[PDB]
Amino acid sequence: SQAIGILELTSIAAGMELGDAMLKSANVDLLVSKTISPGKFLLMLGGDIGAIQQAIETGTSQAGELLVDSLVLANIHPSVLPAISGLNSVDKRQAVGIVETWSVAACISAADRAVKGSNVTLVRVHMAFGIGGKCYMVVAGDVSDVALAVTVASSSAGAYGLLVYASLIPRPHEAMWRQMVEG
Amino acid sequence: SQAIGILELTSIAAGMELGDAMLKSANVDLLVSKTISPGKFLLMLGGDIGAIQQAIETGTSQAGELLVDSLVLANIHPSVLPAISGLNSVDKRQAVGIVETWSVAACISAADRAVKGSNVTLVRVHMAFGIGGKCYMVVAGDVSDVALAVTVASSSAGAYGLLVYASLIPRPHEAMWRQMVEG
Amino acid sequence: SQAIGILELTSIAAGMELGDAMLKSANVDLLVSKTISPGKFLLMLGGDIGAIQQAIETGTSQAGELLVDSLVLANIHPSVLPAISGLNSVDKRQAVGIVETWSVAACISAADRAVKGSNVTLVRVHMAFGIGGKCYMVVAGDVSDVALAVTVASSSAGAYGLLVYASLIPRPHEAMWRQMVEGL
Amino acid sequence: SQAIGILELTSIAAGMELGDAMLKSANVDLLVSKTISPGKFLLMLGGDIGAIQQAIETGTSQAGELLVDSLVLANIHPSVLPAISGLNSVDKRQAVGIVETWSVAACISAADRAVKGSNVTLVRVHMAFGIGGKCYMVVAGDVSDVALAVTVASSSAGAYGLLVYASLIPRPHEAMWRQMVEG
Amino acid sequence: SQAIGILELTSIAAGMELGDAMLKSANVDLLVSKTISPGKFLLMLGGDIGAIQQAIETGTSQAGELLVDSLVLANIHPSVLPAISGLNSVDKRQAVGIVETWSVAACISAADRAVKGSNVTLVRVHMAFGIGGKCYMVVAGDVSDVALAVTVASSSAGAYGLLVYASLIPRPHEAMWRQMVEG
Amino acid sequence: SQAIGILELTSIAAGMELGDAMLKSANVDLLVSKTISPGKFLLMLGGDIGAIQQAIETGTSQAGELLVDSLVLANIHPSVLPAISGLNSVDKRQAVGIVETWSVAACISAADRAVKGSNVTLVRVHMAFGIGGKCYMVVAGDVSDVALAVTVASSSAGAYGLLVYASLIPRPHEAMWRQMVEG
Ligand SMILES: [Cl-]
Repeated sequence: SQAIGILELTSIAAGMELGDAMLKSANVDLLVSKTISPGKFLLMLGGDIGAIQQAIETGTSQAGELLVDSLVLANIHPSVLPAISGLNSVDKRQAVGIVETWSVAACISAADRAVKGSNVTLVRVHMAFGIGGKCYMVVAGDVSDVALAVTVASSSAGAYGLLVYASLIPRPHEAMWRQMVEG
Repeated sequence: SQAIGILELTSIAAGMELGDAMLKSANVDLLVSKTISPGKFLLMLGGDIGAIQQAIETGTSQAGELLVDSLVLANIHPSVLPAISGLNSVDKRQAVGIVETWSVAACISAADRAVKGSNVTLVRVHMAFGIGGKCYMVVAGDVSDVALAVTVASSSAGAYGLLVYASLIPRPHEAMWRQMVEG
Repeated sequence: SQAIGILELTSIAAGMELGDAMLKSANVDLLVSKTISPGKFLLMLGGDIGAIQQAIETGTSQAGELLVDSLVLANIHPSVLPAISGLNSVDKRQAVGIVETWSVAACISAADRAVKGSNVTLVRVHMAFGIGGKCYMVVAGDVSDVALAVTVASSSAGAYGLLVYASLIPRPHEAMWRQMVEGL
Repeated sequence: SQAIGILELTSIAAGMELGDAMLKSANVDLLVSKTISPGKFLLMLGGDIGAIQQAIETGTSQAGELLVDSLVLANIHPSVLPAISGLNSVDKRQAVGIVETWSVAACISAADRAVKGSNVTLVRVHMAFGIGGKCYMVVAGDVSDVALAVTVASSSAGAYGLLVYASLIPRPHEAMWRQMVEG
Repeated sequence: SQAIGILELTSIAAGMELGDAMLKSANVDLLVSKTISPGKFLLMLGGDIGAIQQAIETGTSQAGELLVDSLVLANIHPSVLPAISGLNSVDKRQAVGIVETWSVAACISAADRAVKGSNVTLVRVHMAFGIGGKCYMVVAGDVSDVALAVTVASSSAGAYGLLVYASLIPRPHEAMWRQMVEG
Repeated sequence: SQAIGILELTSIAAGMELGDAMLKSANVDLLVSKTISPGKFLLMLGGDIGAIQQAIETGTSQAGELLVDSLVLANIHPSVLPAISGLNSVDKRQAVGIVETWSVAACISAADRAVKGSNVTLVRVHMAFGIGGKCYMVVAGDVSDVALAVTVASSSAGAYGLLVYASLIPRPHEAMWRQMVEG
């Protein structure tokens, strides 16, 4: 189905050039394009597996020694992609679930499992710092659906030893709602 | 309300003497009285907080250097006590939740949180070995109640860094049901 | 022919969930499903190679970092499966052979070679502790068949440096027979 | 009088073979025949001193480097033998004495002095782990006889620096009686 | 009821001055007042808890940095006090029990438990050296009472890992009786 | 019965002089008399236990500091002696068993157990190098007798932790038969 491509470089100039070349190489969407401390550059792409494998191969080969890391995550639910690049909005104040992991890969995989295994809205996937640091996914919906999504996502991250913590908030206080659902 | 008292000793002779002396107090139930590999003795008591505080106080004193550890868990839901000493029967084949922790204390606290915070049956609390080793609680009910119980118990254990793993089995196979719900 | 699947996990909760999933994934029989000290969980399956490979693949992928070890032992004699889950009953009191190894894998392979290479009854395959610990297989039959089974099993285990000891008891005493053939 | 023979081996296969050979060598009774962690095997025999010395000599010589340890305990009271292999029944619910030691040898010697030095029933001798590990003996009778047995057994074990603890329970509770007198 | 007060000082001159002040502060009896190697001074008092707590408080405050240690042992059977300062006379030649411990506190507590838990005469409590060294208590009476006293005292000391040895001598020889019962 | 004596010398001259006294003793058979690298001399003797113990005493006193090692193996089956000095003939192809050990002592003891415990022909006992190095015994007969001999010899060597490997060849290839049965 859909796939995520991650490419991390030692150079910002190379990161911008390679990001540009990957977008032209296939039908891929740019999800993340940013500098990470201490001067590394991160790119995240979303699209069909074939296009993602092609874009990541183009990027990795042209990167040479500037390549920090590259990764392809296959069979990702389509709603995961706008949750990485931004938000999937929620109307009313409903139950919120937060699953915090180490690494964006564990976070994406757990979020994928949550959307496939429940009827929640995956609101956002957030990287606090880089690809190896603290990440969290936010889900919203009916309290029962959220509890199911939180359980399924926790099992996914826990199997890899990458679960930090998970919480369920049946009806967040108005002062917390915007921070949880928007950031 | 109800309380759990835990007394662990390196002496089987002291364990049996102290277990007997604890039962001299009215309204205390000896939930567990067992030998722990390689030659430790474990006593778990249930009853009113006052009786348990008294029983454990005396037990800790009189054990002296043979005392491995002692603990009092106050405000425990009454259904947790038969789940420690045996089983609360499941009279319908429904969804099962298992939460595994390090230490019996984290397991009892998470089991207590699950019964207070959802509409599940707490089937059993199992200590694989001693009070510091692997423990797990088993819950049963509708998938949505079980998802809520597993989430609430996981948050309780995770706050102490003592969560191992948690699983939800919506429709357990014939061959696994007996082992999960009875042991 | 028949195959043995072994899955060892760091988590009891994962072990029970994965045991359930493996049973639903294919036509496999649960031979062993138990906690091993200091809190590991062990699953052993029996069935056709295809079903075993499928169940073990399902289990290993879903296990992630909870996986301690996994193994598929192909072309196993059918009588080895009930000897792992329990006992194969002994027809009449005769000679007994015991082959002790390090690891259940060396023990299963040795037991399989013994049954294929002689006319003995494979009574049981016993794990004293976990999958990497002391294991032993018990065979029964005529002295000559048992000698042949013990020799063949010892060579199998010895080739891997995993043989502890092997013994042949031609006429077991009343008091030892029950322990050797049942376990007690 | 009667004697106890102990043989500990590094191999289960050798243990079963040597156990069998010792039973054929003389008129000895098999008291214990079991695996001990981490894969050692333990044999305990009872009978006449001559038969025991013969069986243990046969076993030790054939054991070679598989021998962990061997021991012969001479002049043992006959009631000690069924207390090692199982239980001696208690004719009435009465006072109980428990003497816990390091090593089965110190425990057998203390049990033997207790039976010879007082009018108690030696209920059982329990070896929690192996031969060098924690062991305990259980005696039953009237308070005075039990006090005498516990004192005599404690002095025996204490002289060798092998006494863990000793207790006297004049009136054991129903819930403890079964565990003390049966296990 | 009755209580024992222990005050240990680094100075003999301060010991004698504080001993004098404690005797004037309350209705207390001087049980022990002696130099201990390598030049420490020991004071032991007997009396009512209130008077003992008052005398020990007076002593501890005035001792300053000269204080080695101080202790108050409450609920002491009255017969323990003359057994510390001297001897309780023995009516006739019967059985003798000796319980040897590390520390005078373990010895006093074991002696107190023995008199309360049996019909023996507590003959004497002896400190071979100082408050932390080898101590022993001597009891006398019928064999059965002595066995009970020795078991109860041994359990008290053994629970704290302070039991050296305990012995029962049913019919002491003429030549040993005087040494055991008088010193 | 029969026995083997093993004498190892630092000197070839001393070894040959001692071999001469053994050749002159009518009750002692000089089985092997040869140099071992790096210039040690080896004598192997056969005879009854009395004759051997004496030959070893004669050798140990006459050699003094030139003796590297000496060993007496008692209760050796007579067929082992020609298997040490040469071969026990076997012509027609039969099943073959090989038991390999560390040390000639473990090999002789294993070979002796094989001949006593089965109807095989012990063909030869071979030392690849010296007395502490790799050795092997070769047996021939019916497959069932060979299986029994190999099992019994393996248990003998294994008990001493000196078993390398054992093999059974039911139907040897003629090109391998000559090497196994003759060397
Ligand atoms: Cl609101």
